[PDB]
Amino acid sequence: SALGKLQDVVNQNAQALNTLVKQLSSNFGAISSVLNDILSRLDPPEAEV
Amino acid sequence: DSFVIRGDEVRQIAPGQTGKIADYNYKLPDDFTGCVIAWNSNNLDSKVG
Repeated sequence: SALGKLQDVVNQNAQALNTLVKQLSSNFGAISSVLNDILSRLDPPEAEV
Repeated sequence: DSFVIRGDEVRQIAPGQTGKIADYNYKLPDDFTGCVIAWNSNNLDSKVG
């Protein structure tokens, strides 16, 4: 437990990167969280919406 | 631009629209600006035969 100072930095960096990566699987109000499905399921005028 | 089409195809004349006439006859840019004018012509463009 002597090296908590250096472990905290690594933990913070890893956790921030993990949160950034996990933010990709969110709808944000859209129908689907993957844009490949959106582009292959609707016409452009609402695909862009 | 002037032409004559069917009654059900008046909706197809718009940016980002799909259809037989929309794809193979007349296509509008997605960034189209202007106005669209249409009127029925049974008294001029209709024949009993």
